[PDB]
Amino acid sequence: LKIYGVYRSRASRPLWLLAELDLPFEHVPVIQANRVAHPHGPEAPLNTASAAYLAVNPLGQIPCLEEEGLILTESLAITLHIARTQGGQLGPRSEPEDALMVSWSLFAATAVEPPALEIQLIQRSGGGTSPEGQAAIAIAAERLRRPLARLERHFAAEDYLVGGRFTVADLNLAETLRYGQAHPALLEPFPAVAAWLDRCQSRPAFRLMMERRAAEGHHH
Amino acid sequence: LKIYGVYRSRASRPLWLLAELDLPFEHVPVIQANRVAHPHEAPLNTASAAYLAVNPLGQIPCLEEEGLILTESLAITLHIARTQGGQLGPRSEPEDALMVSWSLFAATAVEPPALEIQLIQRSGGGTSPEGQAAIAIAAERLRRPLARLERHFAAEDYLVGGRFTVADLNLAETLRYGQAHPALLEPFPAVAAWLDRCQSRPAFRLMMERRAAE
Amino acid sequence: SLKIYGVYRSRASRPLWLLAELDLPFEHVPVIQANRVAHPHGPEAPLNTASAAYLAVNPLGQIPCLEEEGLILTESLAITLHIARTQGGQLGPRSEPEDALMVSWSLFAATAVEPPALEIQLIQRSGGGTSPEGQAAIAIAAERLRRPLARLERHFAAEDYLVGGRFTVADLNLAETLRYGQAHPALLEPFPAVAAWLDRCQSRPAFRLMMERRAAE
Amino acid sequence: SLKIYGVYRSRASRPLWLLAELDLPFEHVPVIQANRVAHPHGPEAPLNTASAAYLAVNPLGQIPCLEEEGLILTESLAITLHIARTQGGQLGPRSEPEDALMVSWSLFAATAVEPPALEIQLIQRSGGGTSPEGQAAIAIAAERLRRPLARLERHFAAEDYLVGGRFTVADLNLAETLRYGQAHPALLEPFPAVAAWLDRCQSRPAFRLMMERRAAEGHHHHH
Ligand SMILES: N[C@@H](CCC(=O)N[C@@H](CS)C(=O)NCC(=O)O)C(=O)O
Ligand SMILES: N[C@@H](CCC(=O)N[C@@H](CS)C(=O)NCC(=O)O)C(=O)O
Ligand SMILES: N[C@@H](CCC(=O)N[C@@H](CS)C(=O)NCC(=O)O)C(=O)O
Ligand SMILES: N[C@@H](CCC(=O)N[C@@H](CS)C(=O)NCC(=O)O)C(=O)O
Repeated sequence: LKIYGVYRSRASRPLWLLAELDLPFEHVPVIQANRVAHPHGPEAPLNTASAAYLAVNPLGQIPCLEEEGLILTESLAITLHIARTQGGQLGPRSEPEDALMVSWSLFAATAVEPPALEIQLIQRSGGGTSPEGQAAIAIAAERLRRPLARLERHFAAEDYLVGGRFTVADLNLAETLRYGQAHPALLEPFPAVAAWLDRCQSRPAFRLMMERRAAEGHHH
Repeated sequence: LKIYGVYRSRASRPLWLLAELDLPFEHVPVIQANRVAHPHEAPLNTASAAYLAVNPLGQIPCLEEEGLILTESLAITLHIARTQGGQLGPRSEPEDALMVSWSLFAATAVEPPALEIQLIQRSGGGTSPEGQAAIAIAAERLRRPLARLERHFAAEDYLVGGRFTVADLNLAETLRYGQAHPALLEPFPAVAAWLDRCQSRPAFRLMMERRAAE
Repeated sequence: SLKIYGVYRSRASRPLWLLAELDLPFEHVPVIQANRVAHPHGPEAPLNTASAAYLAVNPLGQIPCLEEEGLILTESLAITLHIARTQGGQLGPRSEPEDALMVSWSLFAATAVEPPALEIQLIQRSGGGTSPEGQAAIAIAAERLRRPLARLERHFAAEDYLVGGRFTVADLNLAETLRYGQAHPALLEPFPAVAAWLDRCQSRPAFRLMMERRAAE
Repeated sequence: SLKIYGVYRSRASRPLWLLAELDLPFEHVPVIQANRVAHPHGPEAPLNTASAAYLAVNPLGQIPCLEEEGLILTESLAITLHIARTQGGQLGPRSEPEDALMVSWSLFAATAVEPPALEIQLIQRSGGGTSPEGQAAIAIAAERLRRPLARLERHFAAEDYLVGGRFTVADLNLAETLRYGQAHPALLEPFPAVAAWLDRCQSRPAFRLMMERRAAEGHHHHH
């Protein structure tokens, strides 16, 4: 089992999951090409533009999973696969539970990640220091209103997405939401959602993943 | 087995699959609220309290089947294909994994740009010079994923297992959004050939005929 | 002397209307929008905004355009102001201050009114605006017009025209930019004073004459 | 007396720049955008676009606005032309034809350049390509500016200024609308003559001074 991608990327999803498990694996750090001066260079560290990596993931993105006879792209698919084959109770007990996890993951990828990622970039870019950046964050937050309200309703009676227990479905949704976490007002209207995200991030494996992510070298 | 949503929506994905499997089901034609003069009498729509009781998110499609309410068009198709799809579903966990992967790729890399092309074409200034420029830009967002598909289809006729599966169906539908753009697939003959293999299927034609009559 | 480029079914309608009001002799050179022509460069293609012969007059490739000896003037609202001011009649400014006012109202028309109104016409032009989705798109544009229209409502509740209490090129310019969204029936329902003003402008013989010729193309 | 409403950090920069060129005495009345004030109708709110007292001057609630004896004039580009014509000397029109050209160039600036350029400015202020929609919006705006810029490149291939071979309010007006998209990378790469023209207008002492004022503008509260 090999996982390609640095902690400071969507590879954080499968890395967090593996941290939840007592499973050895090979971590192949691959950096985003834009963070490397001469990515094509014969002496450049393995990155998303490296020919050697494109032979693994033709799309040139991280993360990517490679096992004996299987190459899998898409962070949320990678985690679901790992959870169902190596994750024990973090994986689905039945096909309907698996379907629910796939559904929550697609919900996370299509309804939550885009607007949340937008908030993250406005913030990191420094754009949030202008009235325009602030207005833009509010517009992105409005795109998240329906998804967040639906989640608030769900967490009114449940502590987790599926089966009354933390599963890869929570991990997957929590990671997409992490992008918009830096905006204080985002979860203010949604206490139950904030409590759930706090519940997921208080886990030892998350803290460990985040500490490893912090210790990772930065590249611009 | 109940499917909520009109043919003229993402419900077309599970509707196409149900046609492929010739499976009986109860179709509940919920329409997008923005297509109704006054959603709040009006036809059952995404803003109807009666529908929000089914899917609080207020979107179609939605599947309901003996103790299971499932949303997300691409998840519904995989679920139906795995439980009653035969060869259209996965033959192993790894195939299932690949199908889920291709679906997320379809939803995150293909659908957003493809949807933008459609939205521009149906807009007031869609056939204007600005419109044509916007579509070309939206189309550029698809170069990376399309080129990647071109490389895959250069060796295989289908996404998984060398046979048509719910994986191809899912991707094929996300791409249909930008199909109205004439030059979209000119640079990608392999993708065009694959898409034609999917849309030449009787079930696809049947779904589109039902969509036209709607 | 005066040559006006552009068909009636375009912004050339503004100077054409004014010329009808003034009854001034001029040469009307029919130039149609390229997108309305098949092979804009064919030997039998009509003179259009993409024609090399026209780009020689207006490099920007747009209509209308005014051409006098020693002056090529683009921008429909500038053309009307120039024609009216030089003719020196009551449709033009009586002083520099009235001229400034007319220029201001013209920029107001060009920036606050034309964009949203044009948007409404385009929506109607496409398959339809009558559809719930089209109506919603039109409502969005009508909302961009609320502040401008409300301000016009306040102005017309005290005056019958924009400047000097008389019909001038300023009224003509504004009326033409607002005509784009006029097809949406409800557009001026909340603004009775504006609708009354628009009626006074469109009731003029010269306006009706311009429209008749427009319908003929 | 001549009153100019609006802060430097707004389109009031247009008449303020012109006024700096002429060194003409006038009363600057600071009026800030309402979205920059917590409680625009509050007792301690600075005069703003939502203030009832300002709406009495300009019903549209926008800056800048000019007020002279018996004249209230809105629209930044009409304001500059009016000042130029009445007290600008050579910065104003020498004849009716020149005046017509200045009005025409101002309308071209307001309709062909300002909208797309502003779109670029707003997206840049918010962070740039912070989403697929943002990158696209910038690319669309840049494409909308292609014809206008190319038309300008042709004009500046033989002239150093828009009208009369000298700096006039026409240049000032167009330059301010283009300033919005100035930072976009390579926007003017294909248009060196346009770029040199903008540099020509912006290297003037009055422009630099206006920008210095714009950068330092603010209210002092003694504590
Ligand atoms: N939808 C994918 C997206 C993966 C992705 O875009 N990854 C980024 C880093 S978070 C990347 O590899 N970008 C660098 C590049 O495209 O060159 C997934 O969730 O796995
Ligand atoms: N990611 C979802 C999106 C579903 C969706 O956005 N559906 C649209 C119709 S195609 C809708 O119900 N919108 C109507 C509304 O929000 O009122 C899926 O793929 O199922
Ligand atoms: N702001 C200008 C705009 C002129 C304009 O865009 N005209 C259109 C016709 S109404 C045109 O010539 N477009 C055809 C083309 O660009 O090829 C004015 O008001 O004169
Ligand atoms: N077309 C006008 C537009 C003026 C305008 O929209 N100004 C902005 C500030 S640059 C404004 O006052 N908006 C703030 C508001 O409406 O509250 C002109 O050029 O004078």
